[PDB]
Amino acid sequence: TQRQFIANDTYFNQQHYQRHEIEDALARELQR
Amino acid sequence: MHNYNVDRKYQYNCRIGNWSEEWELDEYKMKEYLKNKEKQKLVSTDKEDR
Amino acid sequence: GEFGTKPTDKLNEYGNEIINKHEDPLKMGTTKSTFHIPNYTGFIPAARTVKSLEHAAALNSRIDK
Amino acid sequence: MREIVHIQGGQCGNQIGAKFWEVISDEHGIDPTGTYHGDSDLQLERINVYYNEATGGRYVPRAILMDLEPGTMDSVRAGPFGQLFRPDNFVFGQTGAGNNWAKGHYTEGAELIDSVLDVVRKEAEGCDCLQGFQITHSLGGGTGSGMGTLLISKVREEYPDRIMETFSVVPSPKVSDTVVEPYNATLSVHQLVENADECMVIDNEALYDICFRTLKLTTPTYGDLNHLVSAAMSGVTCCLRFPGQLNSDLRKLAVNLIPFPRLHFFMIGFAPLTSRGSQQYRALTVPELTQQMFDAKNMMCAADPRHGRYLTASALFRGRMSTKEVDEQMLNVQNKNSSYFVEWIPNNIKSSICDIPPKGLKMAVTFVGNSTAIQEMFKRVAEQFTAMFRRKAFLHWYTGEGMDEMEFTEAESNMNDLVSEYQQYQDATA
Amino acid sequence: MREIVHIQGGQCGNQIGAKFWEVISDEHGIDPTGTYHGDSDLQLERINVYYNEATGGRYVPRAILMDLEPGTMDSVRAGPFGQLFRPDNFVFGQTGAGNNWAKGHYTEGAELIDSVLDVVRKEAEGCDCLQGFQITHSLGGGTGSGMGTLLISKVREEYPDRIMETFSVVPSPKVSDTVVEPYNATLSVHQLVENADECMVIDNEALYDICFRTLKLTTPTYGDLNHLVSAAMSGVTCCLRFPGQLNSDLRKLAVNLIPFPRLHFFMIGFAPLTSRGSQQYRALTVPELTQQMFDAKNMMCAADPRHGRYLTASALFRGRMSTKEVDEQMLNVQNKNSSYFVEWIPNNIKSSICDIPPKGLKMAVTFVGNSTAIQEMFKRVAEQFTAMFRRKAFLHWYTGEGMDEMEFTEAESNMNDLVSEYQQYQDATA
Amino acid sequence: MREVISIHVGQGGIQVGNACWELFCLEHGIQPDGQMPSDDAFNTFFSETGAGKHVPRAVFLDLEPTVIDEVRTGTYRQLFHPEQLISGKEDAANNFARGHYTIGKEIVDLCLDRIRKLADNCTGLQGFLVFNSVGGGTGSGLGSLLLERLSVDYGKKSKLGFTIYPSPQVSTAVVEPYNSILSTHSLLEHTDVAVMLDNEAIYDICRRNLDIERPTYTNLNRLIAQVISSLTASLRFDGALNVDITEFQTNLVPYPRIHFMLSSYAPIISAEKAYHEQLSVAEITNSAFEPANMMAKCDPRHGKYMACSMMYRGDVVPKDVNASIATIKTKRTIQFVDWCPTGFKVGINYQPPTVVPGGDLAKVMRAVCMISNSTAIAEVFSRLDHKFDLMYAKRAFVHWYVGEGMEEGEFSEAREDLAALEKDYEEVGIET
Amino acid sequence: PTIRNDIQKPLMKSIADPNNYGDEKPAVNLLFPKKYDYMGVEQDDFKIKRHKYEIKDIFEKIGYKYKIGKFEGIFKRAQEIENSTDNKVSCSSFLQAIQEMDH
Ligand SMILES: Nc1nc2c(ncn2[C@@H]2O[C@H](COP(=O)(O)OP(=O)(O)OP(=O)(O)O)[C@@H](O)[C@H]2O)c(=O)[nH]1
Ligand SMILES: Nc1nc2c(ncn2[C@@H]2O[C@H](COP(=O)(O)OP(=O)(O)O)[C@@H](O)[C@H]2O)c(=O)[nH]1
Ligand SMILES: Nc1nc2c(ncn2[C@@H]2O[C@H](COP(=O)(O)OP(=O)(O)O)[C@@H](O)[C@H]2O)c(=O)[nH]1
Ligand SMILES: [Mg+2]
Repeated sequence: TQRQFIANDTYFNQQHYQRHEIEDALARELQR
Repeated sequence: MHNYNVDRKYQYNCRIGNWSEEWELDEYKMKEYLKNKEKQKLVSTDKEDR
Repeated sequence: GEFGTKPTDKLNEYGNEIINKHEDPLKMGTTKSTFHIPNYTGFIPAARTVKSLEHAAALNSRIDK
Repeated sequence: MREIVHIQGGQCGNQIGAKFWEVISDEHGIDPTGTYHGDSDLQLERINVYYNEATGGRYVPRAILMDLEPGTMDSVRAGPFGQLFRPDNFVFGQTGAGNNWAKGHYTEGAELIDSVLDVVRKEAEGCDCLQGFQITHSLGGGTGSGMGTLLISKVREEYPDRIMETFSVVPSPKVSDTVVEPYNATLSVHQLVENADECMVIDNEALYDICFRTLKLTTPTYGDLNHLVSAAMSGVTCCLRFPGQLNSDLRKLAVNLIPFPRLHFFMIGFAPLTSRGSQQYRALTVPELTQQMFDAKNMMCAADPRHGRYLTASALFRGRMSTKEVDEQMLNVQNKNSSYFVEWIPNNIKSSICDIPPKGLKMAVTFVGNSTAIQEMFKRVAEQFTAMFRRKAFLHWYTGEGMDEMEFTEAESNMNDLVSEYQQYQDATA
Repeated sequence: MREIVHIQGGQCGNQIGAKFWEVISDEHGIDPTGTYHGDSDLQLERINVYYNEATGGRYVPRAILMDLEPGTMDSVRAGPFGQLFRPDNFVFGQTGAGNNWAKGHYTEGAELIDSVLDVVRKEAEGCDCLQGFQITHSLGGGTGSGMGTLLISKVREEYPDRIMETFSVVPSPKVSDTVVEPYNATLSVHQLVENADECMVIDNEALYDICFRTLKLTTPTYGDLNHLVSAAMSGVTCCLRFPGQLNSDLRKLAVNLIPFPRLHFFMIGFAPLTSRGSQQYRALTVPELTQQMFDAKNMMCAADPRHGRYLTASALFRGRMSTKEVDEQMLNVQNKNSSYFVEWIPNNIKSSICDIPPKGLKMAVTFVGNSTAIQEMFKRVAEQFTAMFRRKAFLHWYTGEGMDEMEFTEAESNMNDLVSEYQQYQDATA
Repeated sequence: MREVISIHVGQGGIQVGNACWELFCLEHGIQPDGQMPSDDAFNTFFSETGAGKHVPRAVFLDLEPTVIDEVRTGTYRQLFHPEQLISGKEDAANNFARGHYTIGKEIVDLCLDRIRKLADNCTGLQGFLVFNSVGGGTGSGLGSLLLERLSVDYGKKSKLGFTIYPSPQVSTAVVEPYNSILSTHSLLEHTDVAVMLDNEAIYDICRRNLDIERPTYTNLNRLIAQVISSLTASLRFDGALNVDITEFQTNLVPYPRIHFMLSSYAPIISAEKAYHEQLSVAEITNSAFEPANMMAKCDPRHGKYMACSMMYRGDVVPKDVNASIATIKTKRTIQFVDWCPTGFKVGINYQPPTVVPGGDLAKVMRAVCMISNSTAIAEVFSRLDHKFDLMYAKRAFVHWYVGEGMEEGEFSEAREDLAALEKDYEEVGIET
Repeated sequence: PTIRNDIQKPLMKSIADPNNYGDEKPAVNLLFPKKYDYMGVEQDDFKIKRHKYEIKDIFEKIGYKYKIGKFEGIFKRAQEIENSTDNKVSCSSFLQAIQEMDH
């Protein structure tokens, strides 16, 4: 599963959280 | 009054029971494996150097 | 807060907080979402899109008549 | 805050409302897709008065388009600025009224009004603080005057404390298009006087006249006529949407220009109006603005103001100017035309100033007034009604829908009674 | 912990269950092959409630499929998500109940139900903590109306303290496809009221009206109605499967909704519902959600909610919002519709918040309510039943398998007094 | 897994059976020799031989060899089982007593043995389909005998009879009112469902819709076969609302004695005037209720309706049926009985009808077939009763019957049964 | 046919048109709109491959800026992920390419 998230003290859920804000920003730019 | 050893069990991702203790061991398993990177005593290093 | 994050991580070197006004869904459409002083009764836009934001923010005081 | 909802009914009402939203949207810098594109800060402060915010950043008017025939809405949607309207608000019938008041008020509009009443209630409760209503309709048409006046009564009994205005295009004998206009015109005004807080009359004949002697364009059409009405409509609430030296909301207008509860029919007029070729020559100044607005030719209806006595008048000034030059010029005409102002209500002029002029113009004045000259407009309709009623012509159509001659007799008596009490104030002396 | 098992019978119940598993698997991100391909950890935190996993890590639903004919099972196994179900759980007969309650409950269902009861015992003993049962069935069809209620009786006999759910679609007089519907409906409700803890009533005509009015899609099909029902189902247990500001399990819902033991018939609905052409014009806000929730046409049942007074109401909010705003909206609607709410109980609306919205939506609300308006359904079904029974029409099939008219008379009595004591509280006053 | 057995007796039954099996082969693509060039929908009518051909599940019974020998020498020789074609030597010759007491006794043993050899092969047997023309010797004689023997040998299996009763005013034989009533007594208590299929109605259908001024029997038989395929279409084809054979008598029979029903079919159009109409679901269902379109010469407007089982095959949408059915109830010329509030049992199938090459019918996306139970069917029993009383009053043609071993008094019980049946229809029709 | 997919359909809806043209959206999609159906932007836009000169401008408009040389590298590895003959790369694929990078 490539459990890289426990090497450094970061929560596992960060991988897609920051994905969507970038993907949300792209959609808003396309809308305008 | 949550009880352990409830017949068959799921993985540690689910919160059915005894997940925290299982997760703590698994987390510490690689931290020891992390220590195996800190001190150059990995068997993988021996064979890769080989 | 989530695992691995201190409560004071979201601060700068000066100690002041970092504010993203339009990020919070609750405060959007309220005075704190913009730079207006409280009790300002003008209409604040609800949805957020990348020209109304500049006009609604009112970072600088309005020009005198 | 204090926003108002718009309802347009009938063919004429939809046509009037089609250009009204075009005028307002361009004023606020809103493209026909609802995306704000204004250039000044003030164009966004009071957007909510007429527009509702939606997710995605676009804006939609709070207007309800209602009719009994779907043809008119099929055309307005495909036209420019037709995408702003919410597809839910489109409510329509299935058979049409055929310019029959009883069909459009008793038999078919009765069951259809449930849907239109639900949607207007939804809009009314949505706003934080309701202010009033504005209606565009035709009194010479079946569905326009039938379903139109029915909605006047239903809304009024539910919100007895809010104000409510109507823009009624009364029939004119000179420009006649239908043979049964006197019947339904008399019936509609009978309900309208009891319920509507404000009503503003319109004649197509005057619109033709103004275009010829002031605008002197050779080929007018309905688009140009609707533009003149739409410009007058935006003038009344312009000071509501923008800051001014002396703000004057719709309730401000109601108290000053209504001496008695049943005298709420007004005369409207817009200034300045200039032909294309003479735009450069004329000097746009307050003396010119006051002279043109008081011209009887500038009046928007066939009524002749100099045949009567002005009760009260109001002027809304748009643009930047010294407030004084409005003041003494109102007195200037008031003392020079002392025979044309009622003596027992001295100083009967309302003046309001808004700092935002219309786009493309530096100064503009919208004039609405209450005068005794409207008797002739009601007198001539009653003359046609009783002439065609004594022989009971075209009566079997209305009597076939549960309406009896008692209702017809009462309505004409009320209109006759209204004229009689309205003109005794003209002869009144202190 | 606190898992529930799902068992379905009949063609309609099988379709409802198939689309419910559709929705649930999509929500939890499970590949039709049974392999978890999700993205977030919350998807797997509470998967034990609806799923078990076998060797290799793949997950399987804990669902049991029952029927008397293999026609629908072979069709549902050959479609998408048809391989999640564990193959041994396919238990079915070979002949069919023939739209007969007697055949599906006395002759063929009785002899076959041993195996399905054995497998449900196996699943219940295997699960860590049985929280309750949920069943999908139709009161009109033969195999459903008989085997579903017989299995309810057996399950209640072996498990007294568990919770029973029955999402039951009752027959309707407008959209009727069978001639012997009232008999089966009455015989089913007689046994259902005695045993089932909670009963969900759904009408085919209500779904058609919703599809034609709100979504405005021209061609509804059985798939769309099944999808709506499945969304409503998932809305109930979303709060149990995901965290929230105010958690609410099935047990809490029953206590806060059932004042007296025999009054356990609820109507449900879902929000928001918008058409494709008007989806970008709407604004997703709590007041809009509450208005659409209390909209009468939103209820998925033919009962007229404003023909009676609500006893208790409950709303489950999906998505992330503020608690105070929803609290105030509930108070406001309570004060605004006091006439439609019973007066001898204060604060008769239950509110909960679940922070995980449905996929593709930022907000959603599931509504369930207990009102006297449901009596109309039983009255219209009873009228048909007594009319057919007075002439003893179609009766010798029921009497040809050990039944008698005494059982029918007793079933009629248990339905009638239920309606009487249900409507008594409508006019009972403090 | 689901099977039905077809029994053909008499010339009328056989000459419509071969037309039906022509239609069934086209639906499943089975070649006339029995092989299939290139799922198991055929299992309800055919049985795999193990390697290659599929054989029909039907037995042909007759006392005269003329029709059977036509099949054996025809191009369908290789399809049917060689020993499933039972034939005699002496004709019944319009005499009921010959087929029920003299010659039919020696053949019924052979047929029951074959039917036994066919039921054991089947595992999920649904019922029987028996075809016979009432107004004939072997059709009424053997048909009565097979029904009596099957009812005790098998019992609870539902039996469906597709009988062709004599036309009201036109006929082929002269003594058929005699042996029509005699067989009427037998089938009343031994068949679950009977269908009225006289020839006068089918003649009118061809004249008006298809514009066939001089039709032959084959045109009549092709139209009958289409109805049978539609009735069975829900058994062998997936559909939105499937209906089984056992789900007929539970929804079509109010009382055990009242199980006589008449059918209708729509659309029936040629392939050149089909361009000028859209064949919408709203209008095909209206043509189904046209009294001139009834397959039996009876006017339904003279009586009430009890129940209606009407099926759509094609691409109909369920919402469309409810819209169409709602209009029917609002109509006043069509009225139902007071004690039956809902009377429509509707099924929807995804299998559009097929058309035989060179046939009169055209291929369309939609078709509706109806089985309706109504009180108006009392007229046909009366009109045959009137004809029988006219002849029996002077004992015409009786010496042919008494001399074949049947009692003279048997005519009394046969006549008195029809009067009892009439008393039931008039009793049930009155309001409460 | 029940749905008219062979009538060429009208560009403007007549507000009272009672027939289907094959473009009706099933309720499965309506109950759960495909993420961005409320913004008027439908996600069959990221899949259209785009050249670097406009992808860069899109991404500086978003707020992500990279020096030249770095940008050509991320564009070339996004193209490698796409594995398409044309130099233009899908915007979404370039997004996952950045997601792989930045470390
Ligand atoms: N619809 C239809 N009816 C037929 C056909 N052939 C015969 N009949 C009917 O059968 C009746 C007479 O009986 P037949 O069929 O000729 O002879 P049978 O039934 O074999 O009885 P037997 O006289 O013993 O040979 C006629 O009144 C016809 O109505 C046919 O091809 N189609
Ligand atoms: N200003 C203006 N007036 C119009 C327009 N169309 C119609 N009218 C007026 O409306 C009157 C006819 O009303 P009608 O449409 O029949 O009313 P309805 O039957 O209730 O819809 C005519 O006398 C016209 O003067 C328009 O586009 N603009
Ligand atoms: N919502 C929904 N209802 C259905 C569906 N199929 C049938 N029904 C309803 O179920 C009733 C018939 O039930 P039936 O299929 O005979 O039940 P069964 O005999 O137990 O399988 C009809 O009145 C239909 O309205 C479906 O796919 N979805
Ligand atoms: Mg013969």
